[PDB]
Amino acid sequence: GAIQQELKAIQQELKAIQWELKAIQQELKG
Amino acid sequence: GAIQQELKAIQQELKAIQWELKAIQQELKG
Amino acid sequence: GAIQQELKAIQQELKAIQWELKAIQQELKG
Amino acid sequence: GAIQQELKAIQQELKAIQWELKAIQQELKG
Repeated sequence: GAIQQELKAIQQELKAIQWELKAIQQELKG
Repeated sequence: GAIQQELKAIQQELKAIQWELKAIQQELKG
Repeated sequence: GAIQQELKAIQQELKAIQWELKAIQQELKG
Repeated sequence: GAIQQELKAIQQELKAIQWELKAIQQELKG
């Protein structure tokens, strides 16, 4: 059952990474 | 179930990140 | 084994992401 | 146990990705 929470933590970290990549692209593209 | 739902979400986030990386590389090259 | 195999697939994608980030770094550094 | 070992490895790769992003962000600042 605890696997769900470990996996969710991975997904949350990846979501934050995606926003950092969007910030980089906005600096280049904006 | 809950585990499979998180694995799906992780895989979706990975695809989104890879899309952003491709877009950044395109912007930097061109 | 099913969950382990999905985690190995995730690890493979994370490796690809790292190589793309290293390419972006070299684009900017050089 | 094997699943937990794969999760540990994923965390190692996520930390590496975070540091690659830090290097890119710093390049963009100068």
